[PDB]
Amino acid sequence: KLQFALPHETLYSEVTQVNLPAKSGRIGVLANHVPTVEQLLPGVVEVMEGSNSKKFFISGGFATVQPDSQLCVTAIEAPLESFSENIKNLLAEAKKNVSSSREAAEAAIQVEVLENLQSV
Amino acid sequence: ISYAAYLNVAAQAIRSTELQTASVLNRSQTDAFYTQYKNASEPTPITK
Amino acid sequence: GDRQTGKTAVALDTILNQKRWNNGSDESKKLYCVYVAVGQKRSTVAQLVQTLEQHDAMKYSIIVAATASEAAPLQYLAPFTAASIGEWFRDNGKHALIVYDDLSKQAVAYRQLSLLLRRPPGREAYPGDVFYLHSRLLERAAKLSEKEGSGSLTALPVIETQGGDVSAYIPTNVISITDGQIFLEAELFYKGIRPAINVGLSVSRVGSAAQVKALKQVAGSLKLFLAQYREVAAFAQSDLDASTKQTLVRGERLTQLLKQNQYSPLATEEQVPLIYAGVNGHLDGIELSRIGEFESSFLSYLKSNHNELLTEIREKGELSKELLASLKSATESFVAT
Amino acid sequence: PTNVISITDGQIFLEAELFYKGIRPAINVGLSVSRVGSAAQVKALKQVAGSLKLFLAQYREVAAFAQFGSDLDASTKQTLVRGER
Amino acid sequence: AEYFRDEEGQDVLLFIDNIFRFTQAGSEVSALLGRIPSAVGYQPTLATDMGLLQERITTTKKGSVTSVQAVYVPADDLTDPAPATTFAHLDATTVLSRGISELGIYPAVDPLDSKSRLLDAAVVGQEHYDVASKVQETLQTYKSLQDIIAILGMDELSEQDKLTVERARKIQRFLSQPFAVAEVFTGIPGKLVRLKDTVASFKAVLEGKYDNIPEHAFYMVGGIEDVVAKAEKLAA
Amino acid sequence: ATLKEVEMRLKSIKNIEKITKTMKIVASTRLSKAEKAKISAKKMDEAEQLFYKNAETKNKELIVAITSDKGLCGSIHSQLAKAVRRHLNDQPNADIVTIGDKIKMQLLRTHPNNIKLSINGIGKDAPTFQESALIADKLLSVMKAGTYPKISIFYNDPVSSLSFEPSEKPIFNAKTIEQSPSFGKFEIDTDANVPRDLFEYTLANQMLTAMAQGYAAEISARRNAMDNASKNAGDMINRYSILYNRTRQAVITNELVDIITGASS
Repeated sequence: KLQFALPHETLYSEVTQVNLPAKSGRIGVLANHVPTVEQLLPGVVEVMEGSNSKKFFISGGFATVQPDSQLCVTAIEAPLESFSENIKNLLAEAKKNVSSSREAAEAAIQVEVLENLQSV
Repeated sequence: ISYAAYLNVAAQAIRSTELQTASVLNRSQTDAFYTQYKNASEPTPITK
Repeated sequence: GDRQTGKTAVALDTILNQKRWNNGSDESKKLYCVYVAVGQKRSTVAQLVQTLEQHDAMKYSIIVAATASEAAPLQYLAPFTAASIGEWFRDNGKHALIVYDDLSKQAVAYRQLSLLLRRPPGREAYPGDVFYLHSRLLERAAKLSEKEGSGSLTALPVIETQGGDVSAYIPTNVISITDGQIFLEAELFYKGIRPAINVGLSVSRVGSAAQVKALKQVAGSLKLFLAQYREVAAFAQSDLDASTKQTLVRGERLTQLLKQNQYSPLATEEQVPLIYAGVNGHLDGIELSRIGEFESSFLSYLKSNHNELLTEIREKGELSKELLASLKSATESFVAT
Repeated sequence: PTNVISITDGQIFLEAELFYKGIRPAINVGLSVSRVGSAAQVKALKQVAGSLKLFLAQYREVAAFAQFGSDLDASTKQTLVRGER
Repeated sequence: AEYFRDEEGQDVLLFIDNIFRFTQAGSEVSALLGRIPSAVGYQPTLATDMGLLQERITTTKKGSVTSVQAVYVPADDLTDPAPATTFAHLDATTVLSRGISELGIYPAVDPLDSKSRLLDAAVVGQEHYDVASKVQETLQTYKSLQDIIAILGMDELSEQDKLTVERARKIQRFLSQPFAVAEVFTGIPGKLVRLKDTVASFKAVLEGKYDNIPEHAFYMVGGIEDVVAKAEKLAA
Repeated sequence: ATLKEVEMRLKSIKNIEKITKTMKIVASTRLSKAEKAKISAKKMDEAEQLFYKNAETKNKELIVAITSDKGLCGSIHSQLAKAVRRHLNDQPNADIVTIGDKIKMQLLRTHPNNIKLSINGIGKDAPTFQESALIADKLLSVMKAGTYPKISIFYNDPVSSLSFEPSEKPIFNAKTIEQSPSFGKFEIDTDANVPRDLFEYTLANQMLTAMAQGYAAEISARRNAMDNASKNAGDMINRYSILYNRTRQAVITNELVDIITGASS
């Protein structure tokens, strides 16, 4: 099972295998998994409920197997349209502008998002 | 910087596509302000 | 109803439809109308006459005229005089319709008379025996017994409500005397809903006893729907219950359906199919703007497809399960186009 | 009063409530008229008081909203602030 | 007027002022005649006296006379029997309202409070009628919405509603026609706008063709040509 | 007059009745969105609460409170103020974050040695992640909130769509995680500074939910108040109407007497 939640929606909150991008590298969870907290990073996430796998672009969150083996994943918003080139063009310009222009965290995000986008 | 501010900035940056849900566009666009206060006394308010 | 809302227009529409029935052989179907134009300026009545002539209605119509100039004794005796004309028809066993328009101006003439004879003026400075006057006139409108050769003098008095006050002394009295009232609503008139009838403040006591059976069947529902629509009127201020939102849609389409452009009557055989459609919610789906287009088209569509049905419906005057079945189907076919 | 109103070429309604409100004299300026109007008004004073009426008229509408005592349209609060003065 | 209508044969344009003064006068001499004045002190013979005057004014085959009769409605109460009695006898009523006057609009008529007998659809022409139904709705929408704009706020209303309001505000100030006889009451000259020209110019506004022209660029100016000119003038 | 002054005041009452009726209907419309947000949010929140609970949820102090810029939210503004007022007797020197103008006025009254941060532009907007994040970002740096033992947030739990209960809950410090020991029944090494990240993350995750809960109660109160107003105005309508009717009769009588006297003479 998986609980993958959003503030305004819920994505999965008996998901068989989840492949997660974590502050522990990448983590895979299937059923009972070791009882962890790993921060879900800004991510391209694959969630498989059964063998069927769905691929998500997420603006990060937190990932937590509970000690009752409930994978509470909480995330706060984002597809495949998001990947579609138009984002790359805009992001290229925006990344450049941020380069010239807390600024560290922002610039890190422009690059990070460029990676995060490529992951889709 | 706040971890969720980092995540937030990431959500905003991902919109640099915009071809997605209305709730997102509202969730990422806020004209809201904030008013600093001190002990009553008001340090100037500034846009959030 | 309220002054100059074309009160006379609402009345005149009835007279025009009486042409259809007038053409018809039965002399109960020949209502020989009498319009009693009281205090109405001669130019206005000339227009009335001209319009009547345009619609070739002057040959069952009678116009008793006491115009604005015409003296208060003439005005006073004018409905009484008119009633006597009606008596010949009534006595002959025929039916006829006398429209006293407006008894409010009759009242003023009596006020003038009473004051000139220095008899004390009653409540609201309208003479005390105004109740007596109006009552004497208004019970001459009567459907005689079959030994008295089943005849009648139908009447439809018109009362002008100065501020819309039915609380006004002459309206209150008259309301008590009469057997039903139809109260046109000024707001509806302003909102271009003509007829402008205030459905709640309109009642007929005889009512459905004197209703075509076909029309009764297919418009019992209409009364209940409109009742809900009235409550759900205020629900037009939105997230609404699905039932409420459906009611609102169904109700709005109905309100438009009951619009009938002034000075154009309709045939009963064409009233009944349209209301049936609305009852079956066929019209609910049809867009509000396209209701109008739908109506005339539907009537022609019906006329082409089955004027056998229309004539059958007309002549039977009842709607049989077979006819209503066919009608639901017919409506579906029309709805598709 | 009806008779006189017809006869006269102005009406200068006063308002008692406004007297208490502290306009003393309190002229009920909405009902205060000079029927034929202005032609005996100082030229300077014609120029200056040109929009005094407009502001006040807007103020009357604005005041109705203001006494509903809800959060106000910014435009209405320009009126409100000026109007009070 | 009768001599002109009849004997000179010509058409006339009668003008009478102020017929409430005629009512007051008649009320007084009724009382003096000992004929006890009826409701709200108004003579019992008011109706018939009105009738004689009014019937006398008409379109005969000898001539045609267009009376324009001023009436003073005491304390703006038209439920009062004297204005109300006159209200019936007159062909083409108009009600002048203070609020609209105060808004600066000249004329001061509240157009949702004006009803002329000629308004029948084919009579005034289908286009004219349809336009006039639309104008009435547009202005009526602004008035109905005025309460919502007022308390709930302007912007909470629909975009469609807001556009109708914007058009109504433009139209409202497109009612403002500076008057030639208010070159002394405003200084600004008149505008004599042809009937066809008015139908066309109002139609255009409704179509939203000149929603790129300010509300105030309709204010105190004439027709479409003027509206554009004042848009340019303000722009300059 | 009597007749006219009755009528004008009665007209005022009529117009008010109508506005409060109108507002009440519109409030029902708004309420649906507020509640909808709150469901999904609350589901998310419970998952976070699973971490704190299972971890052991063992945690001056901070006070955060929420009530919109907007008024006519019934007595949300002052009922929340009342439950605050009690806890400003439990700490008269608490550092206050006021989320929206209405709560700001009331709390400012209760102790003005507290107010440090307040947030404008709240009421108009329905709860949103952008806001929660930004409020969070300024909060850590400015208020040093985690340093003060215990954080508590006040909001209105939307008990029923006819009720509102002012409620508070405790936002958990980095300390809560730290010395709660069944935090060890979750596993991370030092590869993430999970207190320094998660605290920041849960600042928003809880706050956004609190706001959603509040917003639903706020709109619910607005509906309730506006409904009761329509009723109160109605009662007054009836009272002045009866007076109007009597006054009408009196005018008729006074006029009638004049006529009688005239006829008599």
